[PDB]
Amino acid sequence: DPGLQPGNFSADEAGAQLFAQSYNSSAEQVLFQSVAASWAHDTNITAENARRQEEAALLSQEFAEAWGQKAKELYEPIWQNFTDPQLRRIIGAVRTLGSANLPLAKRQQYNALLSNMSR
Ligand SMILES: *[C@@H]1O[C@H](CO[C@@H]2O[C@@H](C)[C@@H](O)[C@@H](O)[C@@H]2O)[C@@H](O[C@@H]2O[C@H](CO)[C@@H](O[C@@H]3O[C@H](CO)[C@@H](O)[C@H](O)[C@@H]3O)[C@H](O)[C@H]2NC(C)=O)[C@H](O)[C@H]1NC(C)=O
Ligand SMILES: *[C@@H]1O[C@H](CO)[C@@H](O)[C@H](O)[C@H]1NC(C)=O
Repeated sequence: DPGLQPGNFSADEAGAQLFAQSYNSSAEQVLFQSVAASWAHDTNITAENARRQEEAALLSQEFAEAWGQKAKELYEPIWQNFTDPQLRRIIGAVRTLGSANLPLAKRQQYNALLSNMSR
């Protein structure tokens, strides 16, 4: 999936600018499909759309996982010094991977814990 895989960037601030300029481009399609699935679950019948919403959430999560992982791997040492609040905040938001940092078994346990809690 081209949306799932980010591009090739450098470690400089201009590379970070290209990074943050492609992030919105991917976010357009992925967030659009996510909001469309949520709308279908909400504005229409709840049946035959819950699995659509679930798969949309899964693909959005994979998008964020890959893009944030690349963000961290490239700009962990230079995340602080950027001399511009906009891209600094963009990199700060993308860097935070949430629960994605956990290994496979730990992440599965965490998600199943959340599901059991809500249920
Ligand atoms: C909570 O979730 C479990 C599944 O477990 C999930 O993964 C774990 C690694 C933890 O992170 C959990 O928090 C996480 O939710 C639901 O599945 C239930 O699991 C049990 C244990 O495996 C199943 O077997 C039971 O085991 C013993 C005997 O071996 C007896 O208690 C029962 O007779 C039963 O066999 C159980 O069938 C299974 N239930 C399902 C699949 O419906 C669990 O329902 C859910 N809620 C609670 C209250 O635990
Ligand atoms: C960017 O770097 C990655 C590092 O694995 C490499 O695989 C990829 O081909 C590079 N992209 C381009 C367009 O050269």
